[PDB]
Amino acid sequence: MKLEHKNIFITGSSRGIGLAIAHKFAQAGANIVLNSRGAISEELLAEFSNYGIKVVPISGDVSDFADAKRMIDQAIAELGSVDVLVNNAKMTEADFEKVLKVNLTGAFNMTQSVLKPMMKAREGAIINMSSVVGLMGNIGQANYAASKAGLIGFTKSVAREVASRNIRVNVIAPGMIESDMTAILSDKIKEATLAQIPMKEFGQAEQVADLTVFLAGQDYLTGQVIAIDGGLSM
Amino acid sequence: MKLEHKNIFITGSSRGIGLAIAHKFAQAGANIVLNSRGAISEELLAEFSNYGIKVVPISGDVSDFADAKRMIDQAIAELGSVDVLVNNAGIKMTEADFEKVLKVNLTGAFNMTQSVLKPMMKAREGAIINMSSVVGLMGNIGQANYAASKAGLIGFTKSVAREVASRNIRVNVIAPGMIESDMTAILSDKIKEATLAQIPMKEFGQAEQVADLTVFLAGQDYLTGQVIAIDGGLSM
Amino acid sequence: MKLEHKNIFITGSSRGIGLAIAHKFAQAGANIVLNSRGAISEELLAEFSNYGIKVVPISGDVSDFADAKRMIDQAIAELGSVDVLVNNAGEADFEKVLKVNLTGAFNMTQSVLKPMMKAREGAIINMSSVVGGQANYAASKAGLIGFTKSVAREVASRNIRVNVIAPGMIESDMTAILSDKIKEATLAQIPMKEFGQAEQVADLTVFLAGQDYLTGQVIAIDGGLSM
Amino acid sequence: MKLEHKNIFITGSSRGIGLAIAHKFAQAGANIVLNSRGAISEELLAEFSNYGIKVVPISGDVSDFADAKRMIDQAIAELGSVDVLVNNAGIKMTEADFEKVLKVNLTGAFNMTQSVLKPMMKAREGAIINMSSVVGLMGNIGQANYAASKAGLIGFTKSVAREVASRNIRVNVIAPGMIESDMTAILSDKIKEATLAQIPMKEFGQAEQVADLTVFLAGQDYLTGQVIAIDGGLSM
Repeated sequence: MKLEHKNIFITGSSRGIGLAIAHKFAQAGANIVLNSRGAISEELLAEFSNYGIKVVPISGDVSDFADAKRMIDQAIAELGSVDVLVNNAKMTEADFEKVLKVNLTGAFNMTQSVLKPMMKAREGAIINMSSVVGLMGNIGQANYAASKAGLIGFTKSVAREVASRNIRVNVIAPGMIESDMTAILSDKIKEATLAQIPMKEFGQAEQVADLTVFLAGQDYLTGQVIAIDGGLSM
Repeated sequence: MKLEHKNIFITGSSRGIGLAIAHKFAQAGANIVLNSRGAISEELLAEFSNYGIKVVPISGDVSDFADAKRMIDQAIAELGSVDVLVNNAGIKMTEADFEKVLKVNLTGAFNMTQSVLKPMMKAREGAIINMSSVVGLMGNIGQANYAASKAGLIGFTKSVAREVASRNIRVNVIAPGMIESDMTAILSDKIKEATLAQIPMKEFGQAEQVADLTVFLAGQDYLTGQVIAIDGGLSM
Repeated sequence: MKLEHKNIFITGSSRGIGLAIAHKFAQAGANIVLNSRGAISEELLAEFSNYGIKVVPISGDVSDFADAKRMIDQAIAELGSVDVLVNNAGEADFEKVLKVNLTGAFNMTQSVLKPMMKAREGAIINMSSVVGGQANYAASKAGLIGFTKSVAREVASRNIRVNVIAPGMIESDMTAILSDKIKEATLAQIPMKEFGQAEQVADLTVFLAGQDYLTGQVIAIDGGLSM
Repeated sequence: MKLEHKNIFITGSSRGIGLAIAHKFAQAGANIVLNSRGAISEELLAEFSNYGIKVVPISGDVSDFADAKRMIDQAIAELGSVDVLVNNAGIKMTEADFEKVLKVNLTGAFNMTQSVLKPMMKAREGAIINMSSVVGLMGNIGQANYAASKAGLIGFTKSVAREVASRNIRVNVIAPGMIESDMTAILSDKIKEATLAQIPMKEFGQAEQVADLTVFLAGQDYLTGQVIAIDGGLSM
C-alpha cells in the first residue's frame, strides 16, 4: 500500500539483482524505471506489462555526471517525479579496481542528481548498494572493502544533509549470492567459500529485493548500513 | 505470509511499543506470547480476539535466570516452539530508577536469550531481536549511562550472532529513537520544539514504525548481526 | 618493566591459565594476589617466594558481591591498591560454572572501579573460557564481551583500560590424553593447525595490563579459529 | 627474549613512528633493516651500532612491485631471512595528495607482503604487521579517504591471514588513533579541548605505544587475523 503509484528509479535493473529489485517494486504497485548501460529489450519491457504499472526504459552511463543528470531528468519528465532511487551496481586486479570506481562514481552522480528535485518535494528515499561479493584475491578484497567504505561514508554524509528535508538515505550491503554458476562450481571451492560465511550458506537475490523494497517504504529510518550477507562482513 | 503460524515470544508486551509489536506480529498471522513482570489483564487479551491466532500470557521476571528458563519452557509447552524472541524489557523517574531500568533491559535480554538459545540451536533455526530502550528526556549523567548500556547490548548481540550463525540463528538489534507516546500529546510546546530540534528529521517516531521493522527483521532470512537505528537520524 | 610493584589481583590463580598469568606477572616484578575458592596451599605461596615481590593469598567466592568487595578491600588493605584486575574464568554443572565465572567478573569489576576511578588509572582484563555447542557457552562468552564494552565506555574518561581476551583451544592434560585421530580431526579445524599454550594467554594478559591507551578491545588468541 | 636474532624488515623507518619501532626492535636484540625512499644517512645507522645487533640499510620504492621484490631479496641475502615484516606508513599541505600518500603506503603493504610470503611460507614461520595511518585533524574529504584506505588495509590483512595461517605465519593490523606530535602545542585551546573531547580516554596517544604494540605482536605466537586499535577508545 505504501508504494503504490510511487516512481522508482533502479540503476542496472536489466539483469541480476537489479532486475529482482525491479520485479519486487512492481509487485508492490510502484512505477518502474528500467535502466541499463546497454539497451532495454521489448522482451524485458513485456514482463512488466502484466502488473498494470508504468514502466519506462532509460539507458545511459551513470558514471558520466551530465548523463546521470540527463537520466534523472528523463524519468521526471516521463513519470512526474522520482520518489525512490536505488543505486544498484574484471580479471586483473587493475581492471577490478576500475570497475569498483565506475560503480562508486555512478552512485555519487545519481545521488547528486536526484537531491535537488527530492529536496524541493520534501520527499524521497535513496538506497545505495555495494556490489555483490564474488571470489577475490587479497588485493581485490582490499579494493572491495575500500570502495564499500567509500560508499558508506558518502551515504552517511548525504543522510545528514537532507534529513531536515525529509529525505531518507541508507546503504544495503549484500554478501555472496547464488547464481546459475554456483551449481557449476566445484564442491571443493564452494566448501572453502561457505567456510568464510558464518551462516554457512549463500544468499538469494530475492532477499536483497525484499530488504530494498522494505527500506523504500519505511519512514523515519535514515543513515543506516544494513548488511544482508549471512554474517560475512561481521 | 513468512511469519504465519510462527511462535513469537515478546517480552514487555503489555503496553507501549511491546504491545504495538505484538499487534503487528498477530496481523502477520503469528502466534504470540504476551509478557509482563505482572499479571496480564483479560481486557488486554481481549484486544487480540479477532486475529485468528493463539495468544498466550506468560508473566514473570526476565531478569531472574531461573524464571527466564521457566517462561521459555512454558511457551514451548503451550505453543510448540519459540521461533522468534523479541527482547523489549523494562518500563518522572530519577537517575537511579533510570539505571535500574537499563540494567533490567540488559539482564532480561541476556537471560531470555541464553534460555531460548537452548531449543533454537537444537532446532537449527530461530531469530532474536534485541530492542534498546526508547530514548526519552536525558541530561548529562543520563546519556552516559544510556550510551554504556547500549554499547553493552550491541556488543552482546554481535558476539552472540557470531556464535550462533553456524546453527542458522539470526540475532539483530533495533535502536528506537524518540517515539511518540500517549504521553506526548500533553507535553508542552516548549519542551516539544526543543527536543524536535535535536532530531535531524524534525519529527517523532511512531510505535507502528518500530513494530514494522521488528516484524520485517523477524522474517528476513540471511540478515544477522545488524544494528538498525530507527530514530530519524538521532544516532547518526 | 612497566609493572614493577604494580598490584595485580588475579582471580582463580591457583591452577591452569590463572597460575600461568600469576607467574608472568611475578616475573615482571608485580605484586600479586593469588585467589581461589578454596584455601591457598602453603606450597603455592612458597613457589612464589623467590621472585622478590609481595604475594598475598585471598580465598573466597567471586560470584557473591559482598564477598567480592571483602576480597578487594582486603587486597587494598594489604597492598597499596588494586592496579590491575584479571578476571580469569576456568550437564547442569557446566552451566553453573559459566554462571559463577560471568557473575564473578561483574562483581569483582564493580568492586574495584571506585578506587581506580578516583586514581585516574587502572586496567581490567576479562577472560572468556577456552574452546572445546552449548547455548550457555555462546551466551556467556557474548555476555562477557558485552559487559566489557559497556564498562570500557563507562570508565574510559578516567583513564581505565578494559579489554577481553578470547583464547582458543589450549593444550592441557585433557588434550594430551585423547585419541590421536580425534586430535587430528580437531587440529584440522584450527587455521594454524596447532593448539595454543597457557603461556601465550599469560603473555597477552601481562602486555595489556601494562599497555597504555588500549581499551575496549576483544583480542582472540586462538590460531585464527574465530577469524 | 623472543625476538633476539630475529630479522625484522621495517618499512619507512628513517623517521617518525617507523624509527621508534626500529629502536624498540633493537632493544629486544633483533636485527634491523632500516628503509626509506631516499638513501639512509650514515648518522642514522650510527644510532644502532651501539646495540650489538646487525643493521642493514635498504632503500627503494615499496609501491613498486619489482623494487619491492628486490628489496626483500636484498634483505634475505644480507641477514639470511626476513622473520618479521612491519608495513609502516604515516605522514600540513593539500587534500590532493593526502590521497596520494595513503595510496602509496597502501600499495606498499600490498607489494612487500606479496614479496615476503614466498620465503616465509617455505620457512613455515613468520609475522606480518600492517598499520593504518595516524588519525590527524582532517576535513571531510580527508576523513572519507582515510576511512576508505583503512578499510582496504583491514580487508587485505584478514584475507592474507586466512591464506597463510596453515603455514604458521601471523598477520595482524594495528589501528592507531591520534598521536601527540609537533602539531599539538600549536593548536588553540578551543581546538585541543574540542578534539580531546572526542577521544573517549580524553588524551592524545604517543608514538611509543604503537611501537610497543608492534614489538609485542611480532613476538606473540598463535595470534593472527586481529585488528588491534590503540586509539584511546576512538573506534570502540
